Amino acid sequence: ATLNQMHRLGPRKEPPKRLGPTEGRPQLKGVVLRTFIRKPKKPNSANRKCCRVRLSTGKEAVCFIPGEGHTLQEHHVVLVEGGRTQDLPGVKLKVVRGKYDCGHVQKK
Amino acid sequence: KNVLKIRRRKMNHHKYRKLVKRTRFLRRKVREGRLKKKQIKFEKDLKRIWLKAGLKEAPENWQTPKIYLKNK
Amino acid sequence: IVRSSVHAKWVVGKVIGTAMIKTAKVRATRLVLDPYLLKYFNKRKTYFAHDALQQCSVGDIVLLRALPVPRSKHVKHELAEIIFKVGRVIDPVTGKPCAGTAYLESPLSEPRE
Amino acid sequence: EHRELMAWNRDENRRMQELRIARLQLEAQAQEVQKAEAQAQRAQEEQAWV
Amino acid sequence: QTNYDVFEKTCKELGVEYTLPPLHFQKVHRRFLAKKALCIRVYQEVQKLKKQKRALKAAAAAAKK
Amino acid sequence: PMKGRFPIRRTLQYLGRGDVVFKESVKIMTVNYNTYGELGEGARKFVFFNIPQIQYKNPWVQIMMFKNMTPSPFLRFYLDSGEQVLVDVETKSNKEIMEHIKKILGKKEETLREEELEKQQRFHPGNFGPRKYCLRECMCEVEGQVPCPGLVPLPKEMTGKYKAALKAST
RNA sequence: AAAGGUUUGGUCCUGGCCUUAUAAUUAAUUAGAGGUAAAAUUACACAUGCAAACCUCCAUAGACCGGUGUAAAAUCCCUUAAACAUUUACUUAAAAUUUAAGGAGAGGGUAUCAAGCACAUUAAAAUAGCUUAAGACACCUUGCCUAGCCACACCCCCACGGGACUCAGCAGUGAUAAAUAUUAAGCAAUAAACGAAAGUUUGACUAAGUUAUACCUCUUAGGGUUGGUAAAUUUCGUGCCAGCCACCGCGGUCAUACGAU
RNA sequence: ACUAUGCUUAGCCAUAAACCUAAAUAAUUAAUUAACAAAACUAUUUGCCAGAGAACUACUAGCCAUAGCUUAAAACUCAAAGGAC
Ligand code: FES
Ligand SMILES: [K+]
Ligand SMILES: [K+]
Ligand SMILES: [K+]
Ligand SMILES: [K+]
Ligand SMILES: [K+]
Ligand SMILES: [K+]
Ligand SMILES: [K+]
Ligand SMILES: [K+]
Ligand SMILES: [Mg+2]
Ligand SMILES: [Mg+2]
Ligand SMILES: [Mg+2]
Ligand SMILES: [Mg+2]
Ligand SMILES: [Mg+2]
Ligand SMILES: [Mg+2]
Ligand SMILES: [Mg+2]
Ligand SMILES: [Mg+2]
Ligand SMILES: [Mg+2]
Ligand SMILES: [Mg+2]
Ligand SMILES: [Mg+2]
Ligand SMILES: [Mg+2]
Ligand SMILES: [Mg+2]
Ligand SMILES: [Mg+2]
Ligand SMILES: [Mg+2]
Ligand SMILES: [Mg+2]
Ligand SMILES: [Mg+2]
Ligand SMILES: [Mg+2]
Ligand SMILES: [Mg+2]
Repeated sequence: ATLNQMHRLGPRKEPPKRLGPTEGRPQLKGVVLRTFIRKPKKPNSANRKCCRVRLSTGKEAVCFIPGEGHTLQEHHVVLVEGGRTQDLPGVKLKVVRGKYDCGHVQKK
Repeated sequence: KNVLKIRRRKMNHHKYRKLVKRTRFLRRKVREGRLKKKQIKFEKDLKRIWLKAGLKEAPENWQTPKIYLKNK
Repeated sequence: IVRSSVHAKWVVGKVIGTAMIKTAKVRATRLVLDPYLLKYFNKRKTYFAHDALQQCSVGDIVLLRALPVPRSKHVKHELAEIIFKVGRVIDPVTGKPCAGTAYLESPLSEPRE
Repeated sequence: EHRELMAWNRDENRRMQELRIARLQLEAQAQEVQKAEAQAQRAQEEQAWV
Repeated sequence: QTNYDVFEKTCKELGVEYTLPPLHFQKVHRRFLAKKALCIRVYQEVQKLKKQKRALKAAAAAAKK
Repeated sequence: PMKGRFPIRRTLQYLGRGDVVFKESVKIMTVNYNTYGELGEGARKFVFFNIPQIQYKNPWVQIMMFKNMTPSPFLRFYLDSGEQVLVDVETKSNKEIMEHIKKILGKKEETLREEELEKQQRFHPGNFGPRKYCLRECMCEVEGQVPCPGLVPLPKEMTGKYKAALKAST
C-alpha cells in the first residue's frame, strides 16, 4: 500500500477476542446432569469418561473427567476448568479433581 | 495446475441450485412477505418525520409511493 | 477593539461555495503530522465568511479575518482580501496579469491601461 | 528590528526584479531574431504552397 | 481557472453552459428520492404555517394599537 | 525498506533539524511554486525538503501551498498586524530560501534559549514525588537518612506496635 | 525475538497454529517467623453500632474528607469573557478555585449504519440553503487525562413530583460468585471543621488485627517434570484397554510418552 | 426424427477460465537467478489481500432482475490448506 493509503486506513483492524467455554473466567461451578462415554475420533481408540453439567451461568456443557476412575453421579457439584480434550471433539471443558464432590484419583 | 478448488465450488453451486429448486415455492412466499415488511418500515419511517416536525397530518396531496411492489 | 477568541485570527482558503446570501463557504487546509508515518498530510476545515459585497466566486483564494463577535452560529469570519481571483490572477512579483505559468501582459512592457 | 528587516526584504525584491527584467530583455532580443527567421520560412513555404 | 475573460467569451459565443462540479455525490434510488421529497414537503408546510401565524399575530397587535 | 523517496525526511531527527522558528507575528505562509521549469528548481526542493521542517517547529502556522498559478515562485507571509511580507524565491536555492526567511521572520537564538529556561522554572531537584516529576519519591532514599522500613526493618523502639505495648505495661 | 516445533515419499516457497519470556486473578498440592505494600465477585438486598460538629445565643461547618465506576465516545490540549457559595489586600488588586461561550490540532468500534431531514444564511424579512465516503447520521462498547481528573450518590438521565423508599462512609450480614480483612483501638502525629483562645470533634487518618497476592530478611521442603520442541527414567504392570498431550503425537505383548516404582 | 434456441426488429437481463490468469504511466539494463512462467527492477497514483473450510452461503440494501445479479458475514470444524519442483 502507498503512504497515502496507509494514512487513510491507519492500523489494521483487530477482530475481537471471542470468549470460550468458561466465558473468560478461570473456573465455573456446575451440577452434573448425566454421565456418559464419548468415543475419540480416529486414529485413537478408547471409552473416554465425560459428563454433562449445568454451569453457574445457566448453560449446559460437556466436560471431560480426567484420571483413572471417578465416583461422579447426577446432582453432584464440580468445578470445571478450561482446556480442550484433543481427541474428543466439542469437549472444551474439564473437571477439577479434588474440589467439591469430585475427589482426587485413588492412588494404586 | 489442478482444478481442485474449482471442483469444490462446482459442487457447492450444484447442490445449492438443487436446494433452491426444491424450495422455490417456499422462497417465493418468504420474499413477498419480506417486501411487505420492507414497505411498512418505509411508510412508518416517513410518518415519523412529519409527526416529529409537528404536523398532525401528512403534507397535503402526499401519498407514500409503493416502491417495493410489482410496479414494473 | 478586542480581537476574537477563535484561534484562527487569520485563515487562507479556497471559496468552495457561494450559495448563501452575503456569505462565502471557504475551505482552508493545514498540514498535520501523521505520528506513525511522520509525514504531513492536508487537514481541511470549512469557514463561513461574511462577504458584504458578494464579490466572491467559487475557486478563488481569499483571506478571512476573525470577527470580534460571531455574526451567527457559523459565521465568525469576514472577507479580508481576495488573494487570487479565479482565472484573473495578478502576479504579485511583477504585477502583470497572468494565465497560469505565463504572462498575459509582458513585464517588459508598460501598458498603464 | 522588524522594520529594518522588512526594509531589507523590499530591497532584495527590487534587486531580483531588476535581474528579472534584464534576463527577460535578453530573451526578447533572441526570440525576436528566431521569430523573424521562422516567419521567413513560412513566407517561402507559403508561396510555394500557393 | 486560467483566463476567465476568454472563458466568458467562449461560452457566450459557442452557446455552451458550464455547470460547476458538485462538491458531494448524491446517491439516487426510489427509497431516497421518495423520502427526500417528503422531507422537502414537510419543511415547506412547517414554514408556511409559521408565516400565517406571524401575519395573524401581527394583525392582532395592530388592531390593539 | 522505508517507502517513498528520501525516506530520511520521515524521521524525527530530520524534522528537528529545522532552524526557522517564526516570530509570534507570523500566522500564515503561502507557498506559490511551479512544478515545471528551470528557475523554480530551488522552490520545488524547498517544498520537498524544507516545508516539513518548518511546520514541525511552527505547528500553529498555516502553510498552504498553491501550484502553477503564477509565472514565478514566491513566498508570502501573513502577520497578525495585517502586514504581508512577500518574498521572491526564483533562481534561489532551497538553502538560500531558508536562510532568507530565517533572517527576516525568524526568532534569534538568544530568544529561544530564554524561553527554554522559563519552561523548566518549576522543576526543583530537591522536590520529592513520583518519578515522572521528581528524582526521589521519599527521603528514605537519601543517604544517611533513616531507610524505608520495607527494605530495612526499623528498630523496635521506633515502632508503634512496641510503644503501645509499653503504654499498656506502664 | 537471536528464535523454535508442526503440511511432503522428498525438496523449496507461501502460510496459519503452537512453544520458549513476563505479569495478575482463581483453583489443586504444600508452607515456620518477622518487616513492608495491597486487599478486589456483585450500582444485588441490607439486621445492628458508629462515620459532623463547634460555640456566650447570632453565625460558620455538615458542599469537604471518604465511596463507587452509574452514565456517557463520552475527552485531551488551547482561546476568550465573567464572576466566586472564597482568601488576603485596598477603597481599590494579587491569588486560589470555578462557571459560560468557544476551537489550531488530536480523540473507540461497525459502512451489511449511506444518507441525515431543518440539521442554513440574510435581516426590506427574503434566499434555498446546512452536514456527509476527508465517514455525516444511526447503533454498539468503554470511565481517562493518572502528583491526578471526570461522572454518579436508593430508583424514575433530572427530582417540582412520583415510586419498587437508601451502607457505591467504616465494620458487618443475606443472597449471588471461581473470587471470603476487624460488627477492632486512638484523636498522641498530619489533614479538615469550629472557636479570639486555652481547646473540642472526626470509621479522614495514625498505630494495630486478618490473608503466601507481591517485595524484603531468615529458616525448614515442598511442587512439578523426565518421547521431540525442552533440562532430566530404572524396573514392572497394562496391551488401541486403562489412560496421556500446549503442538507433533503415544498405547493391539521388549511402552525412555499410560499407571506404580 | 423433431422442438426451445441460435436469425430480424423493439426492450430487458448484466453474467464468463469477461484470463496476456501481466492495473496504468515514466525510467534503467548494472551498480539482478526461491522454483516455474513472461529476464530483473525503481518511482508515482488508485484498487485489492491478511490460514483453510463453512462461503459464488445467511442476513442487509439497490436493481425492468422473482428458481436472478451485485454487495457479503458469523457461529462451528480443522492444523493445516495452498504454489513450484
Ligand atoms: S518509601 Fe520511603 S519510607 Fe518507605
Ligand atoms: K493411537
Ligand atoms: K512456521
Ligand atoms: K442518576
Ligand atoms: K489528632
Ligand atoms: K513392558
Ligand atoms: K509415566
Ligand atoms: K514417574
Ligand atoms: K486465458
Ligand atoms: Mg461443499
Ligand atoms: Mg486462593
Ligand atoms: Mg476523594
Ligand atoms: Mg457502564
Ligand atoms: Mg448483515
Ligand atoms: Mg439521581
Ligand atoms: Mg445499595
Ligand atoms: Mg448515603
Ligand atoms: Mg460497606
Ligand atoms: Mg481475593
Ligand atoms: Mg481559626
Ligand atoms: Mg500425566
Ligand atoms: Mg510430555
Ligand atoms: Mg426451430
Ligand atoms: Mg464477476
Ligand atoms: Mg475473450
Ligand atoms: Mg455466479
Ligand atoms: Mg447469492
Ligand atoms: Mg441475499
